[PDB]
Amino acid sequence: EKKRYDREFLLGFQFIFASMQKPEGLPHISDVVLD
Amino acid sequence: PEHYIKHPLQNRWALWFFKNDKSKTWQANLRLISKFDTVEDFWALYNHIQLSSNLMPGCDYSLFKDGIEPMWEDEKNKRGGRWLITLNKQQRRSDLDRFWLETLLCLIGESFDDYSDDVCGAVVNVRAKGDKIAIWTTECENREAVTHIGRVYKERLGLPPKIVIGYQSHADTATK
Ligand SMILES: C[n+]1cn([C@@H]2O[C@H](COP(=O)(O)OP(=O)(O)OP(=O)(O)O)[C@@H](O)[C@H]2O)c2nc(N)[nH]c(=O)c21
Repeated sequence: EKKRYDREFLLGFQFIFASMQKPEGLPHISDVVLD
Repeated sequence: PEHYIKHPLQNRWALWFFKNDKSKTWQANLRLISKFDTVEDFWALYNHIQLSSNLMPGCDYSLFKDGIEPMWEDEKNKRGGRWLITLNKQQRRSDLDRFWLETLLCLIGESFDDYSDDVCGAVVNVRAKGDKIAIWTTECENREAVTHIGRVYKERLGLPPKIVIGYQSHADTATK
């Protein structure tokens, strides 16, 4: 089974806590990676 | 939260940034930002980076499947092409970020069904002459796949009649 998601499903996750944890290991790119 | 289960994507994706510096060879200006393979890790990245509409003219974002370089020369791109839309100056503030996000959702959500395997990635070019957004596919002569991706993409973007969409092979782009 392929993992397919519609837009409403995806948008529902934008602001859950797991989606607000800053990713680890990001490069320092000024005004691109918001620190 | 310590037991939360993320929602897996079909593919692992890499987000790239391009900085305009004409003193350097083109690929030297590419920067990998990060890779992800869940819905929540997509949003965690998106939520911590600048909007396309706020990038300096001459810069790009690209989202490509892991292992595909965001350039024509990659084995998975060299025989391929792009479905391209071009915006005008007014549309940067009103539509660029919305169209780019919708493009990202089409990619990570595998919205092209049995043709999503022909998708390589997508690119947003922030340009003074007109911003561009495109989905890159792997084979310009996979015409069933190219048709399906183009038709669904245009529907998902909800383009007005004034913003048209067309496909071009990378071979033709490179030769202008
Ligand atoms: C996507 N891409 C862009 N370039 C270089 O970047 C230049 C500009 O390519 P561009 O995609 O940034 O478009 P721009 O709007 O700036 O200008 P246009 O040419 O009028 O459409 C190309 O002419 C190439 O020199 C590329 N050069 C290589 N080697 N490979 C690529 O994949 C590639």
